[PDB]
Amino acid sequence: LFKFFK
Amino acid sequence: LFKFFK
Amino acid sequence: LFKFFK
Amino acid sequence: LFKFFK
Amino acid sequence: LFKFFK
Amino acid sequence: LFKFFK
Amino acid sequence: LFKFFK
Amino acid sequence: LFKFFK
Amino acid sequence: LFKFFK
Amino acid sequence: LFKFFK
Amino acid sequence: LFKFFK
Amino acid sequence: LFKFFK
Amino acid sequence: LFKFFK
Amino acid sequence: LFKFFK
Amino acid sequence: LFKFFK
Amino acid sequence: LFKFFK
Amino acid sequence: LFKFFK
Amino acid sequence: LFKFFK
Amino acid sequence: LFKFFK
Amino acid sequence: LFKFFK
Amino acid sequence: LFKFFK
Amino acid sequence: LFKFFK
Amino acid sequence: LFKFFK
Amino acid sequence: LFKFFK
Amino acid sequence: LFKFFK
Amino acid sequence: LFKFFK
Amino acid sequence: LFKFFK
Amino acid sequence: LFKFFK
Amino acid sequence: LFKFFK
Amino acid sequence: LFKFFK
Amino acid sequence: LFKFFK
Amino acid sequence: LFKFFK
Amino acid sequence: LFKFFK
Amino acid sequence: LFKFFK
Amino acid sequence: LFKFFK
Amino acid sequence: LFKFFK
Amino acid sequence: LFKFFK
Amino acid sequence: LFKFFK
Amino acid sequence: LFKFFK
Amino acid sequence: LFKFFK
Amino acid sequence: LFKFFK
Amino acid sequence: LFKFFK
Amino acid sequence: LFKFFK
Amino acid sequence: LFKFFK
Amino acid sequence: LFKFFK
Amino acid sequence: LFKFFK
Amino acid sequence: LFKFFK
Amino acid sequence: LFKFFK
Amino acid sequence: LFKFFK
Amino acid sequence: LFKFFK
Amino acid sequence: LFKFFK
Amino acid sequence: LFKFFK
Amino acid sequence: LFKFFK
Amino acid sequence: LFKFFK
Ligand SMILES: [Cl-]
Ligand SMILES: [Cl-]
Ligand SMILES: [Cl-]
Ligand SMILES: [Cl-]
Ligand SMILES: [Cl-]
Ligand SMILES: [Cl-]
Ligand SMILES: [Cl-]
Ligand SMILES: [Cl-]
Ligand SMILES: [Cl-]
Ligand SMILES: [Cl-]
Ligand SMILES: [Cl-]
Ligand SMILES: [Cl-]
Ligand SMILES: [Cl-]
Ligand SMILES: [Cl-]
Ligand SMILES: [Cl-]
Ligand SMILES: [Cl-]
Ligand SMILES: [Cl-]
Ligand SMILES: [Cl-]
Ligand SMILES: [Cl-]
Ligand SMILES: [Cl-]
Ligand SMILES: [Cl-]
Ligand SMILES: [Cl-]
Ligand SMILES: [Cl-]
Ligand SMILES: [Cl-]
Ligand SMILES: [Cl-]
Ligand SMILES: [Cl-]
Ligand SMILES: [Cl-]
Ligand SMILES: [Cl-]
Ligand SMILES: [Cl-]
Ligand SMILES: [Cl-]
Ligand SMILES: [Cl-]
Ligand SMILES: [Cl-]
Ligand SMILES: [Cl-]
Ligand SMILES: [Cl-]
Ligand SMILES: [Cl-]
Ligand SMILES: [Cl-]
Ligand SMILES: [Cl-]
Ligand SMILES: [Cl-]
Ligand SMILES: [Cl-]
Ligand SMILES: [Cl-]
Ligand SMILES: [Cl-]
Ligand SMILES: [Cl-]
Ligand SMILES: [Cl-]
Ligand SMILES: [Cl-]
Ligand SMILES: [Cl-]
Ligand SMILES: [Cl-]
Ligand SMILES: [Cl-]
Ligand SMILES: [Cl-]
Ligand SMILES: [Cl-]
Ligand SMILES: [Cl-]
Ligand SMILES: [Cl-]
Ligand SMILES: [Cl-]
Ligand SMILES: [Cl-]
Repeated sequence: LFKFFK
Repeated sequence: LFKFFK
Repeated sequence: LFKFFK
Repeated sequence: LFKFFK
Repeated sequence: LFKFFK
Repeated sequence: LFKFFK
Repeated sequence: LFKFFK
Repeated sequence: LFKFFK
Repeated sequence: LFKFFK
Repeated sequence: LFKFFK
Repeated sequence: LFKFFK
Repeated sequence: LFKFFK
Repeated sequence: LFKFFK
Repeated sequence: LFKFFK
Repeated sequence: LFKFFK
Repeated sequence: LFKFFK
Repeated sequence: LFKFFK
Repeated sequence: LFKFFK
Repeated sequence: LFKFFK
Repeated sequence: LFKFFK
Repeated sequence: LFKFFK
Repeated sequence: LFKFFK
Repeated sequence: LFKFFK
Repeated sequence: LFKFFK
Repeated sequence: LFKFFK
Repeated sequence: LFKFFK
Repeated sequence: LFKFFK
Repeated sequence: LFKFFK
Repeated sequence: LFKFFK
Repeated sequence: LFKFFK
Repeated sequence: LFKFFK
Repeated sequence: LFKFFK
Repeated sequence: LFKFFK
Repeated sequence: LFKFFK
Repeated sequence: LFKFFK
Repeated sequence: LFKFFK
Repeated sequence: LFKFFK
Repeated sequence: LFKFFK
Repeated sequence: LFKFFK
Repeated sequence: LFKFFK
Repeated sequence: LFKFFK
Repeated sequence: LFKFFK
Repeated sequence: LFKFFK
Repeated sequence: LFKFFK
Repeated sequence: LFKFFK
Repeated sequence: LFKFFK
Repeated sequence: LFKFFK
Repeated sequence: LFKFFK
Repeated sequence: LFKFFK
Repeated sequence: LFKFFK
Repeated sequence: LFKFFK
Repeated sequence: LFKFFK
Repeated sequence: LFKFFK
Repeated sequence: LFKFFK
């Protein structure tokens, strides 16, 4: 799993 | 699964 | 499945 | 597990 | 385990 | 175990 | 065990 | 055991 | 045992 | 109820 | 009820 | 209830 | 209750 | 209760 | 109760 | 009770 | 009770 | 009771 | 009075 | 009075 | 009065 | 009066 | 009166 | 009156 | 009156 | 009156 | 009156 | 003079 | 003079 | 003169 | 003159 | 003149 | 003249 | 003139 | 003139 | 003139 | 030369 | 030359 | 030359 | 030359 | 030459 | 030459 | 030459 | 030459 | 030459 | 190949 | 290859 | 390779 | 290799 | 190799 | 090798 | 080798 | 070898 | 060898 948030 | 949101 | 929305 | 936050 | 905080 | 604090 | 404090 | 204090 | 105090 | 707006 | 507007 | 706003 | 704001 | 602020 | 501030 | 301040 | 100050 | 001061 | 424009 | 603009 | 701007 | 700014 | 700034 | 600054 | 400074 | 300085 | 200095 | 464009 | 742009 | 930009 | 920037 | 910077 | 810096 | 430094 | 240093 | 040193 | 696009 | 993009 | 970006 | 970045 | 960084 | 660092 | 360090 | 150290 | 030490 | 979409 | 997205 | 993201 | 992050 | 972090 | 930390 | 610590 | 401590 | 202590 990969999550990216900005 | 891939999701992209902006 | 592919969905694109703008 | 890797988490990065700034 | 490694944790870094600043 | 290693801990560093400043 | 090693501890350093200043 | 070694202790140093100043 | 060694102790030093000043 | 569901509402979506953009 | 369903409404769609664009 | 769920609300999302950006 | 959960609230998230950025 | 949990609150986080930065 | 736990509080952390920096 | 525990308090830490620096 | 324990207090430490420097 | 124990007190230490320097 | 109601006005709607898009 | 209510006004909404996006 | 309420105003919201983003 | 309440004002919030970020 | 309450003011908060960061 | 209370003021806090860091 | 109470003042604290570090 | 109480004053403390270090 | 009490004064302490070191 | 008034001009409006969208 | 007034100008508005988004 | 007033200017606002975001 | 007033200027505000963030 | 007043200037504030952070 | 007043200047404050931290 | 007053100057304070720490 | 007053000067204080520690 | 007064001078104090330790 | 002038070009405008939206 | 002038270019503007948003 | 002038360039502005946000 | 002038450059500004934040 | 002048450089400022924070 | 002048340099300032904190 | 002048140097200051703390 | 002048040097000061504490 | 002058030297002072304590 | 060139593609443009808005 | 060049890609641009906003 | 060059990548730019904001 | 050069990487810049803020 | 050069690394800079703040 | 050079390392600097504060 | 040179090391400096305060 | 040189060592200095205070 | 030289040693100095106070
Ligand atoms: Cl990515
Ligand atoms: Cl993509
Ligand atoms: Cl597509
Ligand atoms: Cl990373
Ligand atoms: Cl690291
Ligand atoms: Cl380390
Ligand atoms: Cl060490
Ligand atoms: Cl030692
Ligand atoms: Cl010894
Ligand atoms: Cl939907
Ligand atoms: Cl969602
Ligand atoms: Cl979330
Ligand atoms: Cl969290
Ligand atoms: Cl924690
Ligand atoms: Cl702790
Ligand atoms: Cl302790
Ligand atoms: Cl002890
Ligand atoms: Cl309608
Ligand atoms: Cl509405
Ligand atoms: Cl709202
Ligand atoms: Cl709010
Ligand atoms: Cl608050
Ligand atoms: Cl508080
Ligand atoms: Cl306190
Ligand atoms: Cl006290
Ligand atoms: Cl006492
Ligand atoms: Cl109109
Ligand atoms: Cl308007
Ligand atoms: Cl406005
Ligand atoms: Cl304002
Ligand atoms: Cl202010
Ligand atoms: Cl102030
Ligand atoms: Cl003061
Ligand atoms: Cl004083
Ligand atoms: Cl005195
Ligand atoms: Cl035009
Ligand atoms: Cl323009
Ligand atoms: Cl401009
Ligand atoms: Cl500027
Ligand atoms: Cl400046
Ligand atoms: Cl300066
Ligand atoms: Cl100085
Ligand atoms: Cl001096
Ligand atoms: Cl002297
Ligand atoms: Cl084109
Ligand atoms: Cl382009
Ligand atoms: Cl670029
Ligand atoms: Cl760069
Ligand atoms: Cl650099
Ligand atoms: Cl350096
Ligand atoms: Cl040095
Ligand atoms: Cl030396
Ligand atoms: Cl000597």
